[PDB]
Amino acid sequence: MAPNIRKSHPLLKMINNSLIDLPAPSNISAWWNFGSLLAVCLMTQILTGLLLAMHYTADTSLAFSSVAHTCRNVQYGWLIRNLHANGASFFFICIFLHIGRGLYYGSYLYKETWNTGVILLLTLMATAFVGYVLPWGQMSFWGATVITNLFSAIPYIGHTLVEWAWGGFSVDNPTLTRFFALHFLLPFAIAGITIIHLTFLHESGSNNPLGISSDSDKIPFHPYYSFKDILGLTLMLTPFLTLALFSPNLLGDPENFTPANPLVTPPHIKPEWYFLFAYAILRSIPNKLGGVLALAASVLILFLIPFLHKSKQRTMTFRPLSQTLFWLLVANLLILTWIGSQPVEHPFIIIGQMASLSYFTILLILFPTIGTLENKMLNY
Amino acid sequence: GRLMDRIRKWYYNAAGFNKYGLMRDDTLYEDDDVKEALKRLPEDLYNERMFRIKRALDLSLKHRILPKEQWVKYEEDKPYLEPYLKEVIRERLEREAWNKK
Amino acid sequence: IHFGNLARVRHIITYSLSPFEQRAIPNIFSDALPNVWRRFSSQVFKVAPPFLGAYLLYSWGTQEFERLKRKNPADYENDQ
Amino acid sequence: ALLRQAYSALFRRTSTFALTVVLGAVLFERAFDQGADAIFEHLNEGKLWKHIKHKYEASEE
Amino acid sequence: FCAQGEWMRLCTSTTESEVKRAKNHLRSAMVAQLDGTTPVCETIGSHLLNYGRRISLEEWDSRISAVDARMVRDVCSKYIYDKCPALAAVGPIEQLLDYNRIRSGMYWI
Ligand code: HEM
Ligand code: HEM
Ligand SMILES: CO/C=C(/C(=O)OC)c1ccccc1Oc1cc(Oc2ccccc2C#N)ncn1
Repeated sequence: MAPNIRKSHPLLKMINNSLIDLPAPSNISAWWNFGSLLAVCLMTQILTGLLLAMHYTADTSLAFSSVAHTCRNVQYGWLIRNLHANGASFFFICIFLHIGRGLYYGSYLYKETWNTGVILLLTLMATAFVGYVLPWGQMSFWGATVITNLFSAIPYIGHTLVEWAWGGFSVDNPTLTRFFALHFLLPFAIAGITIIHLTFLHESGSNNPLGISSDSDKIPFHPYYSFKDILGLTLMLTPFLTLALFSPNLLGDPENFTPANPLVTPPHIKPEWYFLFAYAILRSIPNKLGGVLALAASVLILFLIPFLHKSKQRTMTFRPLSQTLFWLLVANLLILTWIGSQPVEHPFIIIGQMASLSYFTILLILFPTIGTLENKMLNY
Repeated sequence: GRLMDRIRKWYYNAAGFNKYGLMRDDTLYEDDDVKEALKRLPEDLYNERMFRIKRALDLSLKHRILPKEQWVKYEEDKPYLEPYLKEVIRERLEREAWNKK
Repeated sequence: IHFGNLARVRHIITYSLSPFEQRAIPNIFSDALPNVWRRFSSQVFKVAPPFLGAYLLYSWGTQEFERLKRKNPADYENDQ
Repeated sequence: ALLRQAYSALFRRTSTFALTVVLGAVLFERAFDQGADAIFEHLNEGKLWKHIKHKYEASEE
Repeated sequence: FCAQGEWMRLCTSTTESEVKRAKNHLRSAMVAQLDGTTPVCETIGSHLLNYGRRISLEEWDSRISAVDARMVRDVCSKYIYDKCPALAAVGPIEQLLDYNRIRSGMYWI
């Protein structure tokens, strides 16, 4: 057929056109290392996930202890448990840096790659959410309870959708068993949609930090990026393991080392760090319905980014005003994250509403406005 | 007075693409109009643009910029594409308008 | 097939050396570090500000919260 | 010159390069473990069971 | 890809058949370089200037006949295998790319 079997074969050909002979911009930076880390992150969660699943029991009466049994009796069960739980954070850190990069470099102009990306994010959140319930600790149960009740606030079909989801009248055993099923399932959907993500991406190829056409200077993925990415893997993997081995519970809620108890509300029902920012926005709008929408919108807002691009240039590399607005936004998110971990009291309440309000202003109003303004300052 | 001019020249230096030796027009996102515009450029202008860009990407992968001497000066920045791009957009708007009537 | 259909390029020459003829991390002091500093300098006043501002807000809000937990003697000055 | 010898004997032929990695690993493991464990126990003198074990190990009742 | 492939074959898997034929082609070649007076004179001028003497076809043939598969492989390995080559490309060369990739075509048959 053809000279080398790396091009002719119906399968290698695929491996070649996406990991070896695939044309990559010669100037992509470290911010482009997060896609591969996300992929590796996913393979690792699925792997450690299956290993934990083989010892788990989805029943309110055995969940908590099945997880303890795993940590206490299974050979390296504790290690796997740690890696899986901490891997979830590594996953989100990587995803927020992946998203950031795209916002700062206008990657979102690759609409389908961007939209499939938002879907990956939503699926990843649902996965982590239902996974969090499995150990059936106090925050497991109360987080499930708080969040799922929000939806009984949807008009007319509210209580229905919720009671349907619960499989009863409250978060109970029939909820746990279906959440386990979902938690096992979604990651595979993530792997699938990821293939689509990269398929759309390959239609255009990668964007680069200067935002101008790199056809004049492309290099093969291998060895340049296979090496750059492997290096990027160990650089991140170090802080990861240092955390999972030297400070296993640094990010976890102590409340989860207590079996779920429907008759004892924890004093501070708050999520994992990666959900805090959204929890803050949730509580910013006093009114069950508005808060839920505000919550939903905090992430769905990402589907609008491609439509709010006004700049004549793709990236923010050469856009100083947009750059500061970008870091304001990032700082804005740290503040929301912080507010999300605090009780609902003064001064946190007002600060919360300010950061929630500026969050949407910056993405919906300022970014497109400053973009236009900058077009005028370039005499365009 | 010379306010708009003080601002522009300021943004121009604040932007910083001139440190890569790129002209303002070199930094345009290549949407549909820009692509057509580029096809109309005379060979020499086109090859120069290409080198400037290739050069920029190489500087970018190296994490360097040009020596202060080689930086494009605000007043010496040649708007080589703006003329074509305006005509392309003019033509497009005509058709859009006409196909409506 | 993505290599060979990318761009129409003319008159550009490039020179490159095998990796074995050169050093991996050359001129760390004469070129590398200077640039690292250059890069840091050029960005610090774009990134730092909003983060500093966030910090302040955080400090204020944390202290303002603990302060409201303390008692105001002016509520017991006539409780004889 | 070790580098040249190493190159000629080990790294030139892909077959020998693999053999060097395998044999290299087998030897690296043995050494690396003994060393790390050695360091860990020194940094933890008299705290590990290994250390106090003798007190109840055939020296009581 | 194919070219570098053939070089790798030289270092690792040359056949007595191949060399047997390569030798005959080479003999005919040396003989063909002495077809006329100018070419014979060119040879003399060079042989002296480079070897400091004349090497007769009778000698060349002697040397050429001593070459065998095993020998081709060793000599080639010694000059080609895992070496950093020098490359020059001119024209519409976008599809040829990366010194690194080429450098890797320099080892493992
Ligand atoms: C499980 C999650 C995801 C996986 C495995 C994944 C993987 C990848 C990979 C491997 C690439 C190529 C390498 C790179 O540029 O980093 C990529 C690119 C990209 N992804 Fe994702 N991604 C994920 C989520 C997302 C999300 C949430 C978004 C944004 C909402 C997104 C937006 C993009 C875009 C726009 C690109 C283009 C990058 C460029 O500008 O060149 N991805 N992703
Ligand atoms: C997208 C990948 C995944 C994410 C983000 C993820 C996330 C989580 C999270 C956040 C937890 C709770 C951690 C804790 O105990 O504090 C969890 C638990 C668990 N996950 Fe996953 N997981 C993923 C994939 C999988 C898969 C594919 C399986 C196996 C089919 C799996 C099985 C489990 C099991 C058994 C538990 C309960 C035991 C435990 O709490 O450690 N996970 N997961
Ligand atoms: C089952 O509760 C799981 C939690 C968790 O953090 O899992 C990782 C959790 C724990 C305590 C309190 C709330 C919890 O759940 C959540 C869930 C959540 O989900 C969203 C995130 C972004 C946008 C919309 C939603 C929703 N709904 N946003 C914030 N907290």
